[PDB]
Amino acid sequence: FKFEFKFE
Amino acid sequence: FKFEFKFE
Amino acid sequence: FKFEFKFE
Amino acid sequence: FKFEFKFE
Amino acid sequence: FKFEFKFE
Amino acid sequence: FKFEFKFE
Amino acid sequence: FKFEFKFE
Amino acid sequence: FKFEFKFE
Amino acid sequence: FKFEFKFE
Amino acid sequence: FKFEFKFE
Amino acid sequence: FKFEFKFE
Amino acid sequence: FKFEFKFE
Amino acid sequence: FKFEFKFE
Amino acid sequence: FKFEFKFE
Amino acid sequence: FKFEFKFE
Amino acid sequence: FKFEFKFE
Amino acid sequence: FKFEFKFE
Amino acid sequence: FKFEFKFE
Amino acid sequence: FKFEFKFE
Amino acid sequence: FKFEFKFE
Amino acid sequence: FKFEFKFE
Amino acid sequence: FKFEFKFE
Amino acid sequence: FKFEFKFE
Amino acid sequence: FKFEFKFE
Amino acid sequence: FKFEFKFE
Amino acid sequence: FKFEFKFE
Amino acid sequence: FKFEFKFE
Amino acid sequence: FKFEFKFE
Amino acid sequence: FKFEFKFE
Amino acid sequence: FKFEFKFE
Amino acid sequence: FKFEFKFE
Amino acid sequence: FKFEFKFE
Amino acid sequence: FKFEFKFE
Amino acid sequence: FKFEFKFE
Amino acid sequence: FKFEFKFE
Amino acid sequence: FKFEFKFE
Amino acid sequence: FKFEFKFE
Amino acid sequence: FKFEFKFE
Amino acid sequence: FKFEFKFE
Amino acid sequence: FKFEFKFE
Amino acid sequence: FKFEFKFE
Amino acid sequence: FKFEFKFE
Amino acid sequence: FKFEFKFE
Amino acid sequence: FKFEFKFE
Amino acid sequence: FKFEFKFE
Amino acid sequence: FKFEFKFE
Amino acid sequence: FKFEFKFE
Amino acid sequence: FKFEFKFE
Amino acid sequence: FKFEFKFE
Amino acid sequence: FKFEFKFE
Amino acid sequence: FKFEFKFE
Amino acid sequence: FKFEFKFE
Amino acid sequence: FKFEFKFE
Amino acid sequence: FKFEFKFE
Amino acid sequence: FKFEFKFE
Amino acid sequence: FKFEFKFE
Amino acid sequence: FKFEFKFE
Amino acid sequence: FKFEFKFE
Amino acid sequence: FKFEFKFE
Amino acid sequence: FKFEFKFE
Amino acid sequence: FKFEFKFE
Amino acid sequence: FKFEFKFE
Amino acid sequence: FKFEFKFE
Amino acid sequence: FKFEFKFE
Amino acid sequence: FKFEFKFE
Amino acid sequence: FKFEFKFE
Amino acid sequence: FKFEFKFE
Amino acid sequence: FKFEFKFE
Amino acid sequence: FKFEFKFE
Amino acid sequence: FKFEFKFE
Amino acid sequence: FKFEFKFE
Amino acid sequence: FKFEFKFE
Amino acid sequence: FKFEFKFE
Amino acid sequence: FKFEFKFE
Amino acid sequence: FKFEFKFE
Amino acid sequence: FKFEFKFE
Amino acid sequence: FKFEFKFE
Amino acid sequence: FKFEFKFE
Amino acid sequence: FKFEFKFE
Amino acid sequence: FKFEFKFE
Amino acid sequence: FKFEFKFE
Amino acid sequence: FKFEFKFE
Amino acid sequence: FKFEFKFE
Amino acid sequence: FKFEFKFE
Amino acid sequence: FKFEFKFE
Amino acid sequence: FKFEFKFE
Amino acid sequence: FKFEFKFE
Amino acid sequence: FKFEFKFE
Amino acid sequence: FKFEFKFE
Amino acid sequence: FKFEFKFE
Amino acid sequence: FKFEFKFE
Amino acid sequence: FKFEFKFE
Amino acid sequence: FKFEFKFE
Amino acid sequence: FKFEFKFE
Amino acid sequence: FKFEFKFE
Amino acid sequence: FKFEFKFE
Amino acid sequence: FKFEFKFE
Amino acid sequence: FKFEFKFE
Amino acid sequence: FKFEFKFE
Amino acid sequence: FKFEFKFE
Amino acid sequence: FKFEFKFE
Amino acid sequence: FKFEFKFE
Amino acid sequence: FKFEFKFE
Amino acid sequence: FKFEFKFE
Amino acid sequence: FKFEFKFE
Amino acid sequence: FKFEFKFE
Amino acid sequence: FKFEFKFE
Amino acid sequence: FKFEFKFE
Amino acid sequence: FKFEFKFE
Amino acid sequence: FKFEFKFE
Amino acid sequence: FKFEFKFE
Amino acid sequence: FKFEFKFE
Amino acid sequence: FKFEFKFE
Amino acid sequence: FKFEFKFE
Amino acid sequence: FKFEFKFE
Amino acid sequence: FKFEFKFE
Amino acid sequence: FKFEFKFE
Amino acid sequence: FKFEFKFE
Amino acid sequence: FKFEFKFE
Amino acid sequence: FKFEFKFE
Amino acid sequence: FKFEFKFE
Amino acid sequence: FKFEFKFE
Amino acid sequence: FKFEFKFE
Amino acid sequence: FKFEFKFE
Amino acid sequence: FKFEFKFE
Amino acid sequence: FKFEFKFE
Amino acid sequence: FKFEFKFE
Amino acid sequence: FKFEFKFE
Amino acid sequence: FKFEFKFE
Amino acid sequence: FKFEFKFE
Amino acid sequence: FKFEFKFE
Amino acid sequence: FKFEFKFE
Amino acid sequence: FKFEFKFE
Amino acid sequence: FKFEFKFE
Amino acid sequence: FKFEFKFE
Amino acid sequence: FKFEFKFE
Amino acid sequence: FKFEFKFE
Amino acid sequence: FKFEFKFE
Amino acid sequence: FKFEFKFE
Amino acid sequence: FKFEFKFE
Amino acid sequence: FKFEFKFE
Amino acid sequence: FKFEFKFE
Amino acid sequence: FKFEFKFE
Amino acid sequence: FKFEFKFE
Repeated sequence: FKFEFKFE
Repeated sequence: FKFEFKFE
Repeated sequence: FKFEFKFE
Repeated sequence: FKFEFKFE
Repeated sequence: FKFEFKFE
Repeated sequence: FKFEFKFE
Repeated sequence: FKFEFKFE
Repeated sequence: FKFEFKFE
Repeated sequence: FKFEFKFE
Repeated sequence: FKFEFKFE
Repeated sequence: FKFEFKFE
Repeated sequence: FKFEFKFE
Repeated sequence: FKFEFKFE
Repeated sequence: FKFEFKFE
Repeated sequence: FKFEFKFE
Repeated sequence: FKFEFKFE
Repeated sequence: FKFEFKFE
Repeated sequence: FKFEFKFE
Repeated sequence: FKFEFKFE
Repeated sequence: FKFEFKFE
Repeated sequence: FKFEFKFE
Repeated sequence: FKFEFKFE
Repeated sequence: FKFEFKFE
Repeated sequence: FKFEFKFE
Repeated sequence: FKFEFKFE
Repeated sequence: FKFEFKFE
Repeated sequence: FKFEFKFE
Repeated sequence: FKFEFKFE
Repeated sequence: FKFEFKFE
Repeated sequence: FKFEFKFE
Repeated sequence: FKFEFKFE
Repeated sequence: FKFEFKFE
Repeated sequence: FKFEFKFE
Repeated sequence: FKFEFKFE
Repeated sequence: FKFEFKFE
Repeated sequence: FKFEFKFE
Repeated sequence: FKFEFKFE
Repeated sequence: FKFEFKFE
Repeated sequence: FKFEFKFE
Repeated sequence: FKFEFKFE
Repeated sequence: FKFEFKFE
Repeated sequence: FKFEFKFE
Repeated sequence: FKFEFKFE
Repeated sequence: FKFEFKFE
Repeated sequence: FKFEFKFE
Repeated sequence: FKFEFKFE
Repeated sequence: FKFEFKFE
Repeated sequence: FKFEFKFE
Repeated sequence: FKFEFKFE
Repeated sequence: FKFEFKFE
Repeated sequence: FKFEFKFE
Repeated sequence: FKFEFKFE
Repeated sequence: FKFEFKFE
Repeated sequence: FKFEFKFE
Repeated sequence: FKFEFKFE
Repeated sequence: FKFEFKFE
Repeated sequence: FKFEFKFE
Repeated sequence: FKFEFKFE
Repeated sequence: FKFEFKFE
Repeated sequence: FKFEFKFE
Repeated sequence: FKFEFKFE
Repeated sequence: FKFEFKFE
Repeated sequence: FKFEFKFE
Repeated sequence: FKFEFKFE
Repeated sequence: FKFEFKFE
Repeated sequence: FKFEFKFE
Repeated sequence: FKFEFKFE
Repeated sequence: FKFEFKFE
Repeated sequence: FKFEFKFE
Repeated sequence: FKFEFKFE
Repeated sequence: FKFEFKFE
Repeated sequence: FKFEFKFE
Repeated sequence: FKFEFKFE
Repeated sequence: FKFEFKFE
Repeated sequence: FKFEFKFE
Repeated sequence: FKFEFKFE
Repeated sequence: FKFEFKFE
Repeated sequence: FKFEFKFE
Repeated sequence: FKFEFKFE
Repeated sequence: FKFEFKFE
Repeated sequence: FKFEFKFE
Repeated sequence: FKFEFKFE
Repeated sequence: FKFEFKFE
Repeated sequence: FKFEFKFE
Repeated sequence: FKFEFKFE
Repeated sequence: FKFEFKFE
Repeated sequence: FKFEFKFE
Repeated sequence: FKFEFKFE
Repeated sequence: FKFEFKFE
Repeated sequence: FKFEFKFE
Repeated sequence: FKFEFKFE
Repeated sequence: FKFEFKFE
Repeated sequence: FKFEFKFE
Repeated sequence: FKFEFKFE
Repeated sequence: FKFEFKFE
Repeated sequence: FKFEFKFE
Repeated sequence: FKFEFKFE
Repeated sequence: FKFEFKFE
Repeated sequence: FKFEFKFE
Repeated sequence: FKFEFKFE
Repeated sequence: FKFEFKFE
Repeated sequence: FKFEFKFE
Repeated sequence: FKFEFKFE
Repeated sequence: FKFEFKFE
Repeated sequence: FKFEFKFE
Repeated sequence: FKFEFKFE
Repeated sequence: FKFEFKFE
Repeated sequence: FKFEFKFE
Repeated sequence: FKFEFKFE
Repeated sequence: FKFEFKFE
Repeated sequence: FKFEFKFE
Repeated sequence: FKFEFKFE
Repeated sequence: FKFEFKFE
Repeated sequence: FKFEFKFE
Repeated sequence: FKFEFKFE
Repeated sequence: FKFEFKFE
Repeated sequence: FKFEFKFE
Repeated sequence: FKFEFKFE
Repeated sequence: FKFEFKFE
Repeated sequence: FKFEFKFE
Repeated sequence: FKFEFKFE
Repeated sequence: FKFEFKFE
Repeated sequence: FKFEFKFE
Repeated sequence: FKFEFKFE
Repeated sequence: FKFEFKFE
Repeated sequence: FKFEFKFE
Repeated sequence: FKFEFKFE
Repeated sequence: FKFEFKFE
Repeated sequence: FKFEFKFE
Repeated sequence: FKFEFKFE
Repeated sequence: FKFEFKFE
Repeated sequence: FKFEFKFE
Repeated sequence: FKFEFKFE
Repeated sequence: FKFEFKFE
Repeated sequence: FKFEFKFE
Repeated sequence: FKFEFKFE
Repeated sequence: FKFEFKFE
Repeated sequence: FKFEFKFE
Repeated sequence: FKFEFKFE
Repeated sequence: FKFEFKFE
Repeated sequence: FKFEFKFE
Repeated sequence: FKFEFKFE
Repeated sequence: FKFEFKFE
Repeated sequence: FKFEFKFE
């Protein structure tokens, strides 16, 4: 259950 | 069950 | 079951 | 079963 | 079974 | 079996 | 079996 | 076996 | 076997 | 074996 | 249960 | 329960 | 219960 | 309870 | 209860 | 209670 | 209560 | 109460 | 919302 | 939430 | 928020 | 929070 | 905050 | 907190 | 803070 | 606190 | 502080 | 306090 | 202080 | 106080 | 002082 | 006061 | 003084 | 005052 | 003075 | 005044 | 003999 | 004699 | 002696 | 015989 | 001999 | 006689 | 000695 | 020798 | 017979 | 020594 | 020598 | 007769 | 019979 | 008849 | 029967 | 009939 | 019955 | 009927 | 600061 | 600041 | 700020 | 500072 | 500081 | 300082 | 200091 | 100092 | 000091 | 001093 | 002093 | 003095 | 004097 | 004088 | 004089 | 004079 | 004269 | 002095 | 997140 | 061989 | 064989 | 998300 | 060889 | 984070 | 989404 | 066999 | 060689 | 960080 | 969507 | 060489 | 068997 | 949609 | 750093 | 059996 | 560095 | 039984 | 809106 | 080959 | 908005 | 092969 | 915004 | 195969 | 911002 | 399979 | 910044 | 399965 | 900088 | 399961 | 530099 | 569980 | 260089 | 539990 | 070189 | 508990 | 070449 | 927002 | 080639 | 913010 | 090829 | 910050 | 190919 | 800081 | 292939 | 510091 | 393949 | 220091 | 495969 | 010091 | 497989 | 010193 | 597997 | 000294 | 041929 | 801003 | 063919 | 800024 | 074919 | 900066 | 085919 | 810097 | 096929 | 530096 | 297949 | 340095 | 399959 | 140095 | 499966 | 040196 | 399973 | 030297 969070 | 969230 | 979410 | 959602 | 969703 | 949906 | 859907 | 549908 | 469909 | 259908 | 948070 | 934190 | 913090 | 700290 | 601190 | 300290 | 200090 | 000191 | 301003 | 700015 | 400035 | 700057 | 400056 | 600088 | 300078 | 320098 | 110089 | 030097 | 010189 | 020297 | 010379 | 010498 | 010569 | 000699 | 010769 | 000789 | 089957 | 099976 | 099989 | 099944 | 079959 | 099973 | 086969 | 066959 | 199940 | 073959 | 044959 | 079970 | 359960 | 149990 | 529980 | 218990 | 408790 | 107790 | 020069 | 120069 | 100069 | 040079 | 030279 | 050279 | 030479 | 050489 | 030579 | 040689 | 030779 | 030979 | 031989 | 032979 | 033989 | 034979 | 035999 | 040899 | 599998 | 799999 | 698994 | 497969 | 596959 | 498993 | 394939 | 596990 | 394929 | 386990 | 192919 | 293909 | 564990 | 081709 | 354990 | 432990 | 323990 | 220990 | 197509 | 389309 | 499609 | 789509 | 899809 | 999507 | 998804 | 997402 | 997620 | 995230 | 997380 | 993080 | 962490 | 860290 | 740590 | 470290 | 440490 | 170290 | 802009 | 820019 | 910029 | 740049 | 830059 | 650079 | 650089 | 470099 | 470098 | 290097 | 180096 | 090396 | 080396 | 070596 | 070596 | 060795 | 050696 | 050895 | 331009 | 051009 | 350019 | 070009 | 270039 | 090129 | 290059 | 190339 | 290269 | 290559 | 190489 | 290679 | 190699 | 290899 | 090797 | 290998 | 080996 | 191995 991965979760990616990019901000740029 | 991946989830990516790119903001930019 | 990937899920992509771009915002820009 | 991919799903992309681009907003921009 | 890809699914593309552009909004702009 | 792709499916694109561009709105703009 | 691609399917394109433009709306603008 | 492509299929495009442009509305605009 | 492409198929184009413009509506405007 | 293309096929275009422009309506406008 | 991964969680990534990239800022840059 | 990993947690990634990139800053660059 | 890992925790990474990369700065660079 | 590991804790990673990279700085470069 | 590990703790790593890499500088380089 | 280990403590790692790399410097290169 | 270990303590490592690597310089290189 | 170990104490490691590497220098290379 | 997207916004272009092309000067030329 | 993009903003394009062309010059030339 | 994204911002482009293309001069040419 | 990007900022593009093209020249040429 | 990201910043590009591409000269060419 | 990146800063890109392209030349060519 | 990261800094690139790509000449080519 | 990195500093990239590409040539080619 | 890290420093790269890639010539190629 | 590293210093990379690539050639090729 | 570390120093690499990779020729290839 | 290392010194790397790669060839290939 | 350490010194490597890897040819390959 | 080591001296590494790799071949292959 | 130590000296290695690894051929492979 | 060692001297290593590897073959393989 | 020590001398190794490891063939394998 | 040793002399090592490995085979395998 | 290798065989891939990538669905997506 | 491998057999790859990707899903996503 | 590979055999690729993409779907999507 | 090897068999992979990567779901994601 | 390599063989691809990309359906999409 | 392996059997890989990835999830994510 | 490749052989590409696209469909779509 | 390479050979493509793109149907679409 | 080996069996892996990697969840992440 | 390529050979392209388009259909559509 | 390259050779295209585009039918459409 | 192993059985691997990864989580993360 | 061996059994691993690695959580991280 | 082992049983491994990793945490971290 | 053996049993490990490694926390770290 | 062992029982291992690691901490760190 | 044996019992270990290694803290480090 | 042993009982091990490591510290370090 | 572009400059084109077409001769033909 | 583009500049076009046709000569034919 | 374009500028075209056609001669012919 | 691009510079285009067509000759045909 | 690009420079293109097309002949044809 | 790129330099392009097309010949066809 | 790149240099491209395309012939075709 | 790269040097590109295409022939087709 | 790279050098590429593509034929096709 | 790399040297690339593609043939297709 | 690398040398690659790709055929395909 | 390495030598690789990949067939596929 | 290594020698690599892949077949897939 | 190594020699590897991978089949897969 | 090592000799590697992988089969998968 | 080693000899490895891995099957998997 | 070692001889390795892995099966998994 | 590496030498690469791909065949596909 | 249920799973079902049968082989042979 | 034979294979079967169910998700959800 | 047979296999079954439930998450959550 | 059912699957069916047969080889040979 | 032979091959067969069913989805859904 | 519940788990369920059955083999054989 | 049925599939059928035969080679050779 | 059978298996069961709960976290948190 | 020979080839055959059915869809749907 | 509670845990629950059952085997057999 | 039937297919037929013969080479050589 | 020779070539043959059938659709539908 | 049965198992239970609490941390913190 | 039959096809026939001969070269050389 | 409290601990709780039950077996059997 | 039963077990209990406190640190700090 | 206080410790507490209870068994049985 | 019972146990207790103090350091420092 | 209605549409119908036949081929062959 | 048969087709159908409905809109509105 | 409504849509309907049939094939075959 | 049947399809459906709904929007708005 | 609303969306609905059906297949099969 | 059924699908649904909601936005805003 | 709001989002909702349903499958099956 | 049900999903939900909230932002801002 | 705020975020919320629900599954199941 | 429930989730939450807060930033800034 | 601030951060907050909730699970369950 | 609750978490917190503070930086700077 | 400052840092603070809370769990539970 | 509480934590603190200070640097510089 | 300075450092400070607190736990509990 | 309190800690301190000083360097240089 | 200097070093200082405090505990408690 | 107090400590000191001096080198060089 | 001055510029002025206001939005919202 | 606000914006301002000067050239030359 | 002077530049001036202000945001916000 | 503020920005400034000079070329030549 | 002089450069000048100021930020903030 | 401040920046300066000279080429040639 | 001279270079000059100043930061801060 | 300061920097300087010469090639050729 | 001469090189010159100065830092600080 | 200072640096110098010659090749060939 | 001559080499020359000076440091400090 | 000083360094020197010759190959071939 | 001759070698030459001098240090100091 | 001094060094010398011959192979083959 | 002859060898030659000289030191000092 | 001096050294000499012969294999085979 | 003959061997020859001389020292001094 | 002198040395000699024979195997097999 | 001659040309001259002035701006500002 | 000043310019010049010469041809022929 | 001749060419000359001046700027500034 | 000065430039020159010669051809033929 | 001839070519000549000057800069500066 | 001076350049030269010759072809054919 | 012939080629010649000069720099500096 | 001088260069040469020959082909065919 | 023939090839020849010269440098220096 | 001299080079040669032969193929086919 | 044939190959030949010369260096120096 | 001389080389040779034969295949097939 | 056949192979042959020569060196020197 | 001579080599030979046979397979299949 | 068959294999044969020769050296010398 | 002669070798042989047989498998299966 | 079968195996056979010969040496000499 | 002769060898044999049998398994299963």
